[PDB]
Amino acid sequence: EVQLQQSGAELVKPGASVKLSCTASGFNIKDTYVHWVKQRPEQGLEWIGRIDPANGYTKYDPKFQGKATITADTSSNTAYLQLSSLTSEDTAVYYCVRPLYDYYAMDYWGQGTSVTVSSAKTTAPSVYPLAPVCTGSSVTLGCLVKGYFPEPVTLTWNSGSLSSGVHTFPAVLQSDLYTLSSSVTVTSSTWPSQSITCNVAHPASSTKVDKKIEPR
Amino acid sequence: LNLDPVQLTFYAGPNGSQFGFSLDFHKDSHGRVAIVVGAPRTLGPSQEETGGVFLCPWRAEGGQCPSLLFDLRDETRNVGSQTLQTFKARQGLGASVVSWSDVIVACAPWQHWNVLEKTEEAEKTPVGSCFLAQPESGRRAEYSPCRGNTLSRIYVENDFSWDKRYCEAGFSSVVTQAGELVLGAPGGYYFLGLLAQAPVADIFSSYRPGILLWHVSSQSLSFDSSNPEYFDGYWGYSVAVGEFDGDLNTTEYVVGAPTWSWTLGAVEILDSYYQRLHRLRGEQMASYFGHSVAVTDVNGDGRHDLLVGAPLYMESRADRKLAEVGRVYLFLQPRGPHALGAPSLLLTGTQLYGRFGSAIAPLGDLDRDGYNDIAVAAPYGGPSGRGQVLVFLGQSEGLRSRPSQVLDSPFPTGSAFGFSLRGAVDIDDNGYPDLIVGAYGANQVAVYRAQPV
Amino acid sequence: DILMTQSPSSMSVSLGDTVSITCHASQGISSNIGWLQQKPGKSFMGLIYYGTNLVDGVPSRFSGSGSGADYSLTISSLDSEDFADYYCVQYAQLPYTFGGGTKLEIKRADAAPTVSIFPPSSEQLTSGGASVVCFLNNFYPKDINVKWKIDGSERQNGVLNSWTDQDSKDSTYSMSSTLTLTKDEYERHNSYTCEATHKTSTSPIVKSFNRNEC
Amino acid sequence: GPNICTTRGVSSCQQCLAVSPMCAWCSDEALPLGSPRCDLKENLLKDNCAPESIEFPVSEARVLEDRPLSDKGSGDSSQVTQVSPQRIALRLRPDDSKNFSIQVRQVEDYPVDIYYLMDLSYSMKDDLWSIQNLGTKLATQMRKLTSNLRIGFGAFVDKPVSPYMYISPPEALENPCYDMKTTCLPMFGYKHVLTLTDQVTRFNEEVKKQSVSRNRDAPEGGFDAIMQATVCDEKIGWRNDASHLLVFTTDAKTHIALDGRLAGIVQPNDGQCHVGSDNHYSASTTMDYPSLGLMTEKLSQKNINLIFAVTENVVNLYQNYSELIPGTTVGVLSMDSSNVLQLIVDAYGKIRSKVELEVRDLPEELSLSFNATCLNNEVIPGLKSCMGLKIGDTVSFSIEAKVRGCPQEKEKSFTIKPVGFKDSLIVQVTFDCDCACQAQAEPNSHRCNNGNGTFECGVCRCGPGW
Ligand SMILES: *[C@@H]1O[C@H](CO)[C@@H](O[C@@H]2O[C@H](CO)[C@@H](O[C@@H]3O[C@H](CO[C@@H]4O[C@H](CO)[C@@H](O)[C@H](O)[C@@H]4O)[C@@H](O)[C@H](O[C@@H]4O[C@H](CO)[C@@H](O)[C@H](O)[C@@H]4O)[C@@H]3O)[C@H](O)[C@H]2NC(C)=O)[C@H](O)[C@H]1NC(C)=O
Ligand SMILES: CCCCS(=O)(=O)N[C@@H](Cc1ccc(OCCCCC2CCNCC2)cc1)C(=O)O
Ligand SMILES: *[C@@H]1O[C@H](CO)[C@@H](O[C@@H]2O[C@H](CO)[C@@H](O)[C@H](O)[C@H]2NC(C)=O)[C@H](O)[C@H]1NC(C)=O
Ligand SMILES: *[C@@H]1O[C@H](CO)[C@@H](O)[C@H](O)[C@H]1NC(C)=O
Ligand SMILES: *[C@@H]1O[C@H](CO)[C@@H](O)[C@H](O)[C@H]1NC(C)=O
Ligand SMILES: [Ca+2]
Ligand SMILES: [Ca+2]
Ligand SMILES: [Ca+2]
Ligand SMILES: [Ca+2]
Ligand SMILES: [Ca+2]
Ligand SMILES: [Ca+2]
Ligand SMILES: [Mg+2]
Repeated sequence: EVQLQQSGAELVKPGASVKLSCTASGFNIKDTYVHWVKQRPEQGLEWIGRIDPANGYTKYDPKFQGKATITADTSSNTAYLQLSSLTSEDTAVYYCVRPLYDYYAMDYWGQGTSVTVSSAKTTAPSVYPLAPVCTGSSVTLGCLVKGYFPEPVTLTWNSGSLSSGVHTFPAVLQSDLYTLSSSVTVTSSTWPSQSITCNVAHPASSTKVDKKIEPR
Repeated sequence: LNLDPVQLTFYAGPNGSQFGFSLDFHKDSHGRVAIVVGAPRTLGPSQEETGGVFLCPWRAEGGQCPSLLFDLRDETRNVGSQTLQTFKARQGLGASVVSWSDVIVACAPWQHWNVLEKTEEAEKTPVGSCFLAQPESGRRAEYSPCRGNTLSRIYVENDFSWDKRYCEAGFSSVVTQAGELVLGAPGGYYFLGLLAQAPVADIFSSYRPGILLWHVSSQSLSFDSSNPEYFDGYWGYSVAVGEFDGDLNTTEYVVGAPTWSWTLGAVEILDSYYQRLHRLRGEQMASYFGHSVAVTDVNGDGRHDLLVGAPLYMESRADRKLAEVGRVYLFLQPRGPHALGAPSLLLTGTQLYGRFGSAIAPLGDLDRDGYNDIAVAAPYGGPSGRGQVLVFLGQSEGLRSRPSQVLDSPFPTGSAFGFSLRGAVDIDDNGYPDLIVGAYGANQVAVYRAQPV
Repeated sequence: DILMTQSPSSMSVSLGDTVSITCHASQGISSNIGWLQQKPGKSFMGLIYYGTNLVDGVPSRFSGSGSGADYSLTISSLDSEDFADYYCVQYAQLPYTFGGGTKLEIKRADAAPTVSIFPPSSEQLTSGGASVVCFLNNFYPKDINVKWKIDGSERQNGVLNSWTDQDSKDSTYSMSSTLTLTKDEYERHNSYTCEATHKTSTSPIVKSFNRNEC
Repeated sequence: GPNICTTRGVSSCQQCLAVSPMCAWCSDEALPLGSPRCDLKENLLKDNCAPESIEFPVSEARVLEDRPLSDKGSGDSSQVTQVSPQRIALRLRPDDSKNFSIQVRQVEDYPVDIYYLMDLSYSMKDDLWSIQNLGTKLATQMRKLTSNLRIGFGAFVDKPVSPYMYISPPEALENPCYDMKTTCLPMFGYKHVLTLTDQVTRFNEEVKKQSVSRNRDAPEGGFDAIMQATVCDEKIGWRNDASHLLVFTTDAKTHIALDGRLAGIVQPNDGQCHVGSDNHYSASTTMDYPSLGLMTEKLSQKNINLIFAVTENVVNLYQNYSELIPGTTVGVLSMDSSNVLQLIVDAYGKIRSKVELEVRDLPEELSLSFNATCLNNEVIPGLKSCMGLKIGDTVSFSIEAKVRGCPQEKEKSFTIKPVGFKDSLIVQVTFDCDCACQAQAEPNSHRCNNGNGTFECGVCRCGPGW
């Protein structure tokens, strides 16, 4: 079976360089073209370039001419994408692609390598309890996880107990530091009648803080 | 010995089509034997020679045959900022035909190909191409392993390595019992010659019309070389398969290279990874040793034997004079893991310029004595030079040195009667294997039915 | 370069429906187009190559069509797995270019959002910051606007929003909005409001509080 | 005493002569009953046999034409004699043999034809420059050996068809050197340029206007050119009475018969001329390269001495071909043909350094033996070919013909000719097996059993039907 197994997520500083890898599995990397595609939420999908691992001849979009350098080693059955002079805009997901039959197609895709460019140091999150203001039948609590780096974080309630009726929102980059929040909704007879705790683990800095929600 | 030379069967194609240049038996899903006939100069749509294929149902009377239709239209694809082009004019569709299971493979070794990129080009060259058909279902597929999209300048900058532009794929052809098509490409790698193999099932399942350049990942191609011994050797002029290494799970290839080593000629036996197991060197330069190769066990020991034709061999005669008559070499496979020795038998033609050995067809066991037999063609032999086919019977020590039967051409001068042969198949279901003989010069095929001894 | 205008940006449909995604090129590409599928939070899968040819392993309910510079990807009888992103890519010319994308989302009855506002915690206030959080949970359709009003006057600087993918259980969307001020600036004002504008109501859903007062 | 002639107990005069060449027959009437009439000629005269009635043929060999060997091949409209005698009469009786001689001379100042057949593919671009004064300088050197020199020029590349020919872009057809920075001629198979002429400056000026072409594969189609230069007598201009030198220069391998199938060409070479008024080989793209055997047949038919003047990288190749085409000479051509002049002069001397006898139309019942005399009156038995000869040298061969029994036909003629020579010795053989007394027989003789027999040569033979 054809499988393209890329490298792990990269976390680098601006101005540095990084070399992503794409290893062929179940076939010879020399068989077909190997492409590289950049993906961003706003800008979308962008074609970087291609290489013929058999001979090393490459093609590039003139946009990436200079930053992107595609190479390949038939020995290790691997293709490479090197990005130089990194910038915040280089923060994207990168995919290696090969065709199935048509020489020029784009059919098989690697799982994708995450790349995040930032100067931020390994910063621990600041967990803040979110209690409502001084009435209905349903009550909603919350928890704020502000100013941590890098991703990710795990957020549960009462150590995985309270799971249903929870909305943990995606992290958002705020000045080189991430911010995340999560809400939970139960009945009025449950809170403050029952203790609800926000469990936040940040394995990067190896911290597991837990804040109990207290009324006002 | 027991082929009927009185009541023949004649099939015929259009005039000037070279009907009968190649032929083969073809069984349908129900086991009904037909005759696929290549006609490499059949007129196409633009009143231009493109070749053609005919599927002849078996009839004692013979006659005309329906066409096996293939796309004869030139193709153009604009993709990847390039222009792909196929050229089927004078491509020679039907210069070789071969049948395996319910599938027919007909090749156009001189189909031309080119790639345009702005002002540059790959060069318009005969990469060759093969056409596959499942007649009962209508399924069609193509296979052209030497098509590339590399521009001419790159080949120059890389000293013409891995240059498959002049392959002429399908020049010769054969299919393993497992269903693997093996193409001879005598012009591959700047006229060294290469082999292209791919499972028939994967050819069909990976082909789509209009792609022109697609991958058949399960395919396997032989290798380029820097050894001048192989330069202009036309490796793959003829091809055959058989069992020569004692391992029944592997299929061995037999490749004819009739101009190998400065036209000395050679035949090589290799494994499915194109690793060389044996090499038989030609006996005489320019004799075209390896023009034809045949694989069959003739001495009934279960071990496949090798036959090599050198149709231009010049026999020595009185007063230090040579006479081109052609020669056939028989190599019996030794017991166990050992090398093929000197030839076990030499068969030499007698008619000057007769080209004895131009074609060698295993007949199966014709006279039903327990030993497989062969037919050798001398397409310009016989006392009239009209052509002859000679039958040699197998025996415990190999082959008989004298023919058991000679078939004189029923066609006029120039028919090249015998240029293509095929035996070992019972077409009328009488229990005896029969022989079909092509005569492209007369655009006809003759069928010789074997009868009780 | 060849621009690939893919439409629509999104569509709300249900299981069994027959939908069609279109892709328009700035010039003729002669069927040199492929169609891609990206399931949520996962990588890509090839659907179609060269206009109409299915990739190995793709169900026949998918089909590609079109010619010249106008092409279409049709999904007959939608399956629960088919709800994902789809992209067209042309390879008629270098550089290869992609379409904007198309997201197939589950259709359901409209639903008003549950709004909840949250004043800054004590901990954050003692550190020198102040963030007001506004949760807008379980609504449909996705199209929604949040407006922050400090003392009744709109505020746009310092706002940080985040949305969830369509929920697996009820097929509803949820939003989170966080206004971050300094502790000093937070005390210059008293009233803090987040207004939610959704098609389920001509009047915006308002939730607010007053500093000090509780 | 009794010998094999009497003890055999013969019945007729014919049977008597068939016993042994020493036997004789007496047709005299007055001969004793007990005395045999088939004995040695000495015994018959001893028995008072009339000398006129004695049948005893003697195997002889008398010359009919015996022109002297010429000292010069120059002058005359080819009244040159290089084989003497030119014709003899041979008379043989059953199981008898007779000897005779023949002289062969490599005549001095013999006319010479030299047709320069040149590879003009791109690999030979620099060779053209070297030979721009060859015709002049070759005339200067051959003037010492012959006063009748004619030279001509032909050129070849390969079959102008894919894949040998570059067929794209369209410009490449008009100028194969298009993708380079130069111009060369469109591809051509073989073109005749200059018919054999004594006007050697025509060679120089024709060569100065020649240029090269270019094709894709290294082996070239020179064998096509060799065939056409051989079988197109009138166009090339070979002379009847002249040494024919076909000088073939190339730096590459050569295409051979059955190579043409890579261009879709399967038709065998027909060995016929196909060079029309336009002087190009018109069957180049429709007919396969010729085979070594076919080339040999035509070279021998037209008395053409083929010279392989090839470069060191392919000398071995062409030396091996030369052994498959007897009479062919090989010389080592430098990488620019700068040495081709001396190469041709040495080839000419090597070509005329041999005399090899050849027998044509020899009857089955006749067998021959040869004693050669080469160098200095040195007899070499069982040999019919001399080597190491120089222009002007003369050799001789002693020949003995042995007839087995008596053939049905009493008069046959065969030819002894040296290889490549014009003149030859014609041997008119007459088999003297019958007796003269048989021509005057008596059918249904009164002397032989009441007309049941025939009386010939003094005896009674059973007539026809008994
Ligand atoms: C032109 O024609 C000549 C004459 O035939 C060719 O030269 C021949 O080339 C053959 C292949 O290269 C040579 O065969 C070899 O013979 C070797 C030793 O025997 C020779 O002894 C003679 C004495 O008469 C000497 O001249 C030689 O130099 C040698 O010493 C073998 O050892 C040799 O090795 C074998 O190789 C074969 C594969 O060919 C294997 O099967 C075997 O296991 C072993 O490895 C081989 O048999 C032959 O000697 C040689 N003849 C001469 C006189 O040199 C040219 O190749 C031809 N050239 C062209 C361009 O056509
Ligand atoms: C270099 C290509 C063309 C050379 S040319 O234009 O000078 N033509 C010559 C004939 C010729 C053709 C090819 C050649 O090299 C062949 C190169 C082989 C290299 C390959 C061999 C297989 N392995 C890979 C490398 C040499 C001469 C003329 O006289 O018109
Ligand atoms: C060639 O020479 C041989 C000798 O080498 C001749 O044979 C001898 O002939 C004489 C005739 O006087 C005999 O006495 C010898 O016995 C012969 N020797 C043999 C036969 O070995 C032969 O006659 C000569 N032939 C020709 C044609 O010249
Ligand atoms: C070509 O074909 C016709 C049949 O239409 C046949 O009769 C004829 O002999 C052939 N030869 C030529 C030269 O036409
Ligand atoms: C035959 O040989 C003898 C010598 O044995 C010689 O005298 C005679 O001249 C020869 N015959 C001819 C015709 O030359
Ligand atoms: Ca095997
Ligand atoms: Ca055997
Ligand atoms: Ca048998
Ligand atoms: Ca039968
Ligand atoms: Ca050539
Ligand atoms: Ca030169
Ligand atoms: Mg050349």
